[PDB]
Amino acid sequence: HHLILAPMVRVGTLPMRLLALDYGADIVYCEELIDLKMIQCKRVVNEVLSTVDFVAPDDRVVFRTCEREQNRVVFQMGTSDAERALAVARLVENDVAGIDVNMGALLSDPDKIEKILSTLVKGTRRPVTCKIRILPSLEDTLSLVKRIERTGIAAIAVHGRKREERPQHPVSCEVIKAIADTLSIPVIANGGSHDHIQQYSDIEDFRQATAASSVMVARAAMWNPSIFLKEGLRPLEEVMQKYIRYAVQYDNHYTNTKYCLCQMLREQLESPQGRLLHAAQSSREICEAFGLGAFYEETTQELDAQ
Ligand SMILES: Cc1cc2nc3c(=O)[nH]c(=O)nc-3n(C[C@H](O)[C@H](O)[C@H](O)COP(=O)(O)O)c2cc1C
Ligand SMILES: [Cl-]
Repeated sequence: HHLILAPMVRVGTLPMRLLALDYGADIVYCEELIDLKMIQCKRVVNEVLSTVDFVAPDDRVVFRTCEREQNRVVFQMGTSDAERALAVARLVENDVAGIDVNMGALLSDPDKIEKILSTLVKGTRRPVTCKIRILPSLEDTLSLVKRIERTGIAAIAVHGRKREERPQHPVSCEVIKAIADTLSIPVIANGGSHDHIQQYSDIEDFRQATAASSVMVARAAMWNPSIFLKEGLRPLEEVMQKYIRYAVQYDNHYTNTKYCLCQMLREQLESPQGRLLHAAQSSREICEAFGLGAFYEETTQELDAQ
């Protein structure tokens, strides 16, 4: 039945994840974080923002989660070592609701994949998932997914495109169905934005077009997070202010906030609001551009009071 926010570098930081939950996503994946950064990290409870932060040696917050999403956030790591991957899982397993391993390079070596994943399943008590592209040959694709399954992972997400297949090329619902059918564990359909998904109801269509257990949406949610809302799309302005509010409440860095709003604006980047956003050099300026200066001064004061 599940609507899932797909993992997305830069986009899937905490504000977007909360925003996606508000509009009706059941599960939110975070951006890919690399094991080699995460293993340098320290877990720190931030009583000011009421978040759990994981901080790097240069004092940067690498990953930030919070109570509202603790039963729904899936942590995705990029990794090519089973011992390193377990170490990262151990660091976060208490503050997250699942561990995902990216595979779209790693996809080449099935042995390494098998090692990493079984180490995680035996290693943590959270549902281990993974996300793959499809192989150029269907026989191999089917072989791959079956090896991956017996490692005891909770589910698998299939981006129905082959490595080095450009996004313009249609997603192959047919292979995702093949996969979904063969395996005993849930399959998560992925790859259907723009082509199949422009409106909420399109998601269940895609579910059926692929026989999958659920649907994982990226670009469509990046363009308008209210794509998870069954009642229909919200006006982009309303969504963007909602986004900014979260971003200010959780002290998001303004370059990240700006990046996400640009992905939302797109064509409308040439409106005066868009030009103001492009030009912003701080969160204050981002809020000004959307009539949220009041909100910014008010929320900043409560936060800087520790
Ligand atoms: C901005 C952006 C960043 C992405 N970052 C990641 C990432 O960190 N991890 C990942 O597994 N896939 C990443 N993806 C790919 C998506 O998760 C997904 O495979 C694909 O976009 C699904 O197709 P769809 O957009 O049609 O739903 C990214 C996609 C976009 C648009
Ligand atoms: Cl309305």
